[PDB]
Amino acid sequence: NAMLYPILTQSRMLIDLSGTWRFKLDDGSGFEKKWYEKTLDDAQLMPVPSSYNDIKESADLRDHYGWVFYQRDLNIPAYLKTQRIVLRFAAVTHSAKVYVNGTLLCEHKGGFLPFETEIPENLIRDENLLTVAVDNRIDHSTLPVGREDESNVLGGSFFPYTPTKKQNKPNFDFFNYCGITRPVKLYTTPKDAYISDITLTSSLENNTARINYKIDTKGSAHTAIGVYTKQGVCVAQTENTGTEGSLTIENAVLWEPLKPYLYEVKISFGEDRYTLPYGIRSVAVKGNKFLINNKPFYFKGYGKHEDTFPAGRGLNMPMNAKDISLMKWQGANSFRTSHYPYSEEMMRLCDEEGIVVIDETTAVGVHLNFRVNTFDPIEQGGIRTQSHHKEVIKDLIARDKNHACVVMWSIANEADTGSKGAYEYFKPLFDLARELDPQKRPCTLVSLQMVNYKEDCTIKLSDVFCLNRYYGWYTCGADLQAAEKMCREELEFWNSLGKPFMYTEYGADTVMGLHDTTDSMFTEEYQVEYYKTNHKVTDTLDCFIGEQVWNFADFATSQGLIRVQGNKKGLFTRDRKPKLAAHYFKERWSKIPDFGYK
Amino acid sequence: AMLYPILTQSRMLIDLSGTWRFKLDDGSGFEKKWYEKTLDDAQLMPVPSSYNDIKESADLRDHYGWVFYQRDLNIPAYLKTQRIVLRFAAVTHSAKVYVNGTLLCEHKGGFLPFETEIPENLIRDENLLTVAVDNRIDHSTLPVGREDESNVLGGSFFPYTPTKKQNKPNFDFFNYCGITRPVKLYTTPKDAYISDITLTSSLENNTARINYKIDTKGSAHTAIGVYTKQGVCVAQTENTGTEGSLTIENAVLWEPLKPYLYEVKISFGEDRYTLPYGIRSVAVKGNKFLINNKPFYFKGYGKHEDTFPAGRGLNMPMNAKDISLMKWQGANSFRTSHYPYSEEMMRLCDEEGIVVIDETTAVGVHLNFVNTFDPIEQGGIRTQSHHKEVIKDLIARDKNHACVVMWSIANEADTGSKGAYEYFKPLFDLARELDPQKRPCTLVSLQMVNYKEDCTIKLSDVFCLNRYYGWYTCGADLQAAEKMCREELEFWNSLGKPFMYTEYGADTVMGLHDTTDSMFTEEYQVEYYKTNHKVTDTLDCFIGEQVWNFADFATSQGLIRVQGNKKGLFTRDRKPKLAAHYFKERWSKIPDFGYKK
Ligand SMILES: [Cl-]
Ligand SMILES: [Cl-]
Ligand SMILES: [Cl-]
Ligand SMILES: [Cl-]
Repeated sequence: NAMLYPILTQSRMLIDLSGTWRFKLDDGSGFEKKWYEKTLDDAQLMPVPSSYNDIKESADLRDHYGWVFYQRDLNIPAYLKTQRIVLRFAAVTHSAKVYVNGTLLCEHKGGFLPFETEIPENLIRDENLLTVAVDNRIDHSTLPVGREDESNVLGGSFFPYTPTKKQNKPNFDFFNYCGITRPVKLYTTPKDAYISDITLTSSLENNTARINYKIDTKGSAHTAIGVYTKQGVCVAQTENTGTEGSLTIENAVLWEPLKPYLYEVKISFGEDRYTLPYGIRSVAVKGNKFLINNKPFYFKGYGKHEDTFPAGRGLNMPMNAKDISLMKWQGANSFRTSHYPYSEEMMRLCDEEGIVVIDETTAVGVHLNFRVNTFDPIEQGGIRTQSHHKEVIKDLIARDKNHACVVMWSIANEADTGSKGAYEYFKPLFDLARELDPQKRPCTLVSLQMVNYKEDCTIKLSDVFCLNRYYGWYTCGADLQAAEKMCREELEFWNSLGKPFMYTEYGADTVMGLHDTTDSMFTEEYQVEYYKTNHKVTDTLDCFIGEQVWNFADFATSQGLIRVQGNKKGLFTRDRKPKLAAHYFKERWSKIPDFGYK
Repeated sequence: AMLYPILTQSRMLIDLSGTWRFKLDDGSGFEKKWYEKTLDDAQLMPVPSSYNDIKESADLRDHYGWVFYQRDLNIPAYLKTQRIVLRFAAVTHSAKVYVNGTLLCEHKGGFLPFETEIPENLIRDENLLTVAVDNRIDHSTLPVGREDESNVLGGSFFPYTPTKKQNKPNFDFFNYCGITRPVKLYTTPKDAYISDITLTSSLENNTARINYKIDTKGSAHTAIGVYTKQGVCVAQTENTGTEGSLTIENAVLWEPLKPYLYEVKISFGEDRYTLPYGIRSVAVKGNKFLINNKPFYFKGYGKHEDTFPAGRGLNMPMNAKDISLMKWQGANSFRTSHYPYSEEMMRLCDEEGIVVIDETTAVGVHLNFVNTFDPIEQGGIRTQSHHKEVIKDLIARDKNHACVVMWSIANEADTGSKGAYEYFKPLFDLARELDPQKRPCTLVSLQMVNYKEDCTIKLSDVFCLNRYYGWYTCGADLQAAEKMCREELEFWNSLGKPFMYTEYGADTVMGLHDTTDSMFTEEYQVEYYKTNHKVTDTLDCFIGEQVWNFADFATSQGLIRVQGNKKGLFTRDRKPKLAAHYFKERWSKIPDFGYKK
């Protein structure tokens, strides 16, 4: 469960295994024939990390159903066996079986969070094969959810037809990109005593900044901790200390949105050494305010995706940096990890750059009615995701708990939260997130637009109400006067509750290069008018504390009659070029402060 | 004299536009006298239209020489009781007109109207109307064609021999030719009719005095009446002869974006004619351009008559669309770059309140981009005689338009070289002599290193500059563009006279973008304009900004023309680029009057 990010230290090797791997589609016999026991025969080559779906020009590969096998040689020095040897998979989408030579080492469910396994030293021969089988299938038990008998609401035909081949049935908009999404690395620690986890929280009372620490270890040794400024000056340290304690940081500089400050927290245990960057800041909800460092924050930003061409969902470090640069150019301060945890490289970069993050689980598609009710008992056909949903919350918080940039947990996106049984499904998950987060950050779920919005169970659970609303697109299309009236009528209800609420999605599909002076859907001008109309309302509501558009950039989806080669609601194109509305938001957000707007 | 043809109680108006026969000359059309018979083995061509883009043939688009248009003309013999006139609104560039194999008239100049009576004796029971159209340009035509001069914009890295002889435009825009504007038959009474109407106005308190001169043929009595739009008579004089005056109490003035047109009704014998007319004053005083005694700020564009697929051909829906976009954007004006526009556009601008800088066909008068203005014997440009005719004909056609506030004598001539003043002084004198309203005159100044030697300084009432700081110089260095802009424009500002941009812009392909200054992107177009306005907004003699161009338009081919000229604020199908929205915002905040008071 504990998943410190692997780094190169005085006690820890870090060997990236990314590169060109062998790759073979399963044909139904890959496990029966034990393909993992030998070199893959008649295979292709595929880059790792990457989604596999768009690398070639093959629809059969893009739309593959089931398993694929990745493989590479693993020839390492025998002297590594004096250390503990760990194989870390930052993400394999969706499920994985990992073999070293003929031996199954581990299995994992969940396509967007890391997992690891020690390699038993007896298994390491002079020459080794590493094989990773990757399953892309989704159903009522996976997060994200795949449909079983439910029909395609975004990709329905006018006339029914029989598909040529069995395929996944996503219950979510974004394309089902699968493969070895994030890096695979070998790392080492000392065998006999090592650090397994580090937990840090901040206390800011009485004009004193302190870091509280909890160091989890294996074995028996002495612990030491020191806190260092950017320039390397030690500002607090203690040796031969307890597993838990606190350190006062004199002259403490707080981490602020768009003004980051990261200390370096250096820990030793026996011969083991680990350094964690850490920003000191407070988060609290009070009344209708979202307080960061006791100041009333206004979210400006986006729902994003991890989506670039041609790697799909795969880690793209140059584009992560481009994206943050574009956010700062635009005057944004924040985004949400729609609809799955993002790479650690992104999260660590957001800590370094001062970008605020709403950290969301993989729980999209928990909705069987967009007659069996979504949250009926499993034995009568209800959704089967709650058990895995708990595991995802535990794993997400364990991975991201120390990030200053994370200010809120989003428990799910667009679940059936207006139906009976939703509160019962979600109450244990909100309780779990609050129990497990050492910083006790706000929790929310992101609310689907619904006719009976007053029955949304978010009202009984969340610290901030996070709304996805499309007044002027999925309703009132090309009637922005009606959109404004409908928007005002519902958002005045949310404002009357006196709690913080915000948009986490709002937007209009826009094909770059389509134009009209006169309100016309899909044009760049309509996208601007759509947003102007919505802001006419939100700017008058004192409890509305944030605007995150759908979406930062155009991204790939499943095929159908309302998806013009993917989702076109980006302010930017897929290659990160600004539409008219991106210039509109640069002007608007330049005039809105991060603090004190409302 | 060229009154716009209208339907009246004394005048039929019969449009001959439609589908005509069309044949490329193969070098034998005059020898074999194709005009004497139905054209054989011919194509079909819409009239009015340029012919170049209607088909899919490069040999047609890039044709050199003559083409023949033809239609049947079967008219009632009872029209022979009337005077019968064939009006060609525009045939580009030169025309020979035949009825039944008799040559009736010829015309040089592709953008102004001409007409001929049809002699009664020539009209048979069945008739053929044939129009031969010449597209060739050289040192004697306006616009100018190159002869031995090099292709600057469309030059190759390595010389080559062209497959076929072709025109060598000394101008950017594509050489669209054909029967550009409508052909109509009209009638007037035979014995006595109105040939021309001239109106000037004077504002004494709230009373307008309209001075008229009605030119006629034959002996009859002349009468004039001025009516409000709703039809109330506000002044009337009978048996007035040729010249006279009359007064309108509490006259409604024509204003930019607030038009008002009276109807001036004239009778002469049995002839009847109605002219729309707006009352307004124009004067340059100090560094001010005064419309109705108020300091105007021009906001607008150089345009082209350019749409797909008609090329230069009259497109009345697009004319109305274009004016609507101008009002949407907050513009108040444009220049007819680089030729007189259709009467239909000019009359629509009167109706809609759009101010016009009316420009001649004189683009390309420049042999050194042998001196341009050397004597013709020594190889100088051979255009001055036709240039005089164009000025005469343009002012004769457009003199009564309230929307026309200034004449542009030429665009981007070689005005910094020796002999330029000697070439242009007679033309400026001519324009001032012939315009009854004595409106301001200018020439449109090419960008040049020796700008203080531009003879515009000695001739023009307003200095009209084409400047590309940040495009043709300082490209992708807008800080240097701002410094170079300020250095030159402070010189012009020091002369104390009104000056303006008539061209400034940056090629921009819709859909190309970059946050970081990059030529041809939509963002760079905006930054280019922001940089220039940083300078112009601080200069008190700078009284107007007209971008190049309203919309992308077709040009000759070459390495710097990305399928034509891309400096439009709008695409060729009139869609707004980022900079079109920039100017809508900017012009929304700048008044038409009193911006620089
Ligand atoms: Cl999505
Ligand atoms: Cl959407
Ligand atoms: Cl041009
Ligand atoms: Cl140009």
